[PDB]
Amino acid sequence: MKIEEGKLVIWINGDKGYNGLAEVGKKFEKDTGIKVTVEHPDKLEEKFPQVAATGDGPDIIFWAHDRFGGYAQSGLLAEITPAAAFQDKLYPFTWDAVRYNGKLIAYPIAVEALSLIYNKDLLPNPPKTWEEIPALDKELKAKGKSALMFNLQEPYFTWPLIAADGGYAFKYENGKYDIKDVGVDNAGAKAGLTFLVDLIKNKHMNADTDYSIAEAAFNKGETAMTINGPWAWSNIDTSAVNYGVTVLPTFKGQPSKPFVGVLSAGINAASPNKELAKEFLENYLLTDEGLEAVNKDKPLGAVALKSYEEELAKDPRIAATMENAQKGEIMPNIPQMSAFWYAVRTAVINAASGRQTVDAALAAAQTNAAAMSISPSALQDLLRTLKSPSSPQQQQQVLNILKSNPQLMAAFIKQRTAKYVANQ
Amino acid sequence: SDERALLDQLHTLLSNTDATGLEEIDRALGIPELVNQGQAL
Ligand SMILES: OC[C@H]1O[C@H](O[C@H]2[C@H](O)[C@@H](O)[C@@H](O)O[C@@H]2CO)[C@H](O)[C@@H](O)[C@@H]1O
Ligand SMILES: [Zn+2]
Ligand SMILES: [Zn+2]
Repeated sequence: MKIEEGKLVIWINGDKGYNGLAEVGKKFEKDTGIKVTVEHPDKLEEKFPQVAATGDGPDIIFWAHDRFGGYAQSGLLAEITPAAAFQDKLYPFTWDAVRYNGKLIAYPIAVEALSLIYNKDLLPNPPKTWEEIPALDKELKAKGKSALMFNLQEPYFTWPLIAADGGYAFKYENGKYDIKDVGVDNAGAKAGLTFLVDLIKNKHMNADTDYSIAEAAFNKGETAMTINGPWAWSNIDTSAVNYGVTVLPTFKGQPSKPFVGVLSAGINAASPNKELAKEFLENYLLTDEGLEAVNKDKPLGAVALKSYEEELAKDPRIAATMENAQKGEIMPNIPQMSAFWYAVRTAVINAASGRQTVDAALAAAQTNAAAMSISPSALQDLLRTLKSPSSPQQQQQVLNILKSNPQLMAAFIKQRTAKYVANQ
Repeated sequence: SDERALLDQLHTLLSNTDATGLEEIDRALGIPELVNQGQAL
């Protein structure tokens, strides 16, 4: 039903250090008397557009910026209007990642890029290229260990190899991402996914290795390398593995190009606490103290706040993160990114498991890179707009909805005319 | 079948709420005018 008025519900992904974020919520609570609740649901990036479509869910949603355009296209986020004095606190390229159709739709938090993590004790010199990993594995498998384990179930982790020699999502032409030009099944992406599949066929990796298996194997010293982001550093720190964070290996002499994500905090368009959330994000979280509380839980990476990024400039692991980010590409925020990730996830899974050939999986993924009817129905927008704070712009949304849907216009007339005779 | 479950929620939303936002929508739709036609003929 109604989002609670007078408090803040926050949704953030389970690997992002929600406990540190909750600590800044408790400081917000002691300073204001407003309770802040941080939750971490499973399949968060899918649950939010489903519940917010009817005007439900959290006041603040945390995720990488690539999902937010589809959220904004479906009318699920409120426009972000920060002062010029606050826009100058964050780097402009972080603001660009959350700008959609000209309007800011989220607050940037931190910049995330995948890096090569390696055990310095097992591998004093990590490989510079993807090509030398098979020989490194047969050398390490002779002593029971293994070379590299990373999550193969999410295409986010295998995308750097796919894009390294020519793979891309949508081409950028004149400030507009070309929905028509998709580079999912070109020769560069074909050779990248083939190298990953070949290393499974040669038993250098298992097709079913996921996030938990890969992370535990590295933290237990079972594999010499892994591929992950900054949020994984603190779990490695408590494992006492002498690790290093360095540039990702090259493929065909080309640097692997990870998809750069900017962690961002959106505001629900149906939330009655839009002013409280702006106060929370600008004056409490986007501070040196606020980011330090989150970063100490799970590291953020290259934060958007200039002041704390200066304090965090001297980290070699953050320098390696920016290097891989500079070699990678910023993620598009267009609504079609939802269908892009779905298509590539199916191809990587159907090519790694042995189910389809690399060319058949990518060709099918090239076709499916288009969003299909994941837009709210005419019955949900009304419920969402009616469950949203009242304004002349919200009331006009209700009218244009009814004027285009007769049987909803009919239901509204019959239910309100009966109400109008209750008070005569 | 969730469309009916939302039609159940839209129904109970309109019958219990009486906020002035919906009042503006009632008047903009001419609902008070259509009811005043019923109370004569
Ligand atoms: O794999 C598809 C997935 O990639 C990205 O998700 C990342 C996220 O950005 C990171 O912060 C971290 O949580 O790892 C995730 C992958 O498991 C995109 O952000 C997401 O939209 C996309 O579905
Ligand atoms: Zn609801
Ligand atoms: Zn959880």
